[PDB]
Amino acid sequence: TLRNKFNYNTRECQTINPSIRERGVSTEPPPSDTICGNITQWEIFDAYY
Amino acid sequence: SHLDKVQPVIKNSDMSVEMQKEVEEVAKKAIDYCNTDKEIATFIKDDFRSRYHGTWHCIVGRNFGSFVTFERSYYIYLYVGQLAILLFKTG
Repeated sequence: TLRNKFNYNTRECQTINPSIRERGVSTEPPPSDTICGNITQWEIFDAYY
Repeated sequence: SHLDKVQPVIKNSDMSVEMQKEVEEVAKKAIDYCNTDKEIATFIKDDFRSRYHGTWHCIVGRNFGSFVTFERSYYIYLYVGQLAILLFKTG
C-alpha cells in the first residue's frame, strides 16, 4: 500500500546502437609492365636529325 | 677456351659470395647464347626472376650512368668486355 503510482514511477531507457554489418574490401595495385629499351648513338642522332 | 678468355670481373658486388659465383656463370652463358646485347638483358632478367622471385631490372650498355633504389644485398655489379651486367631487385 505504501508504494503508489505517484510515489514510485518506472521509466524504461535504452541507448541507440548502430546495427553491426560485415563488409569485405580488396585492394590491388595498378598493373605493372616490363619495358626493354636499347639506345645507340645513331638512333639518338636519327631522332635528333 | 672462350670462357677462360672472357674473365668477367665484378667491379662492385653487394651480394653473398656463393650467389655472386652463380651470377658469373649465368653472365658468361647469357653472352654466348644471346646473338645481340638486347637479348642478353632479357635472358639475365628471366633467369634471375625464375631463380629468385621479385621484380628485377637489368640494363647492359657500352657506356652508361646509373643511380637506382634496390633491395639491400640484391645488387651485383659485374663488367665483362664492354658489357655491364647490372641487376637490382626493387620491392
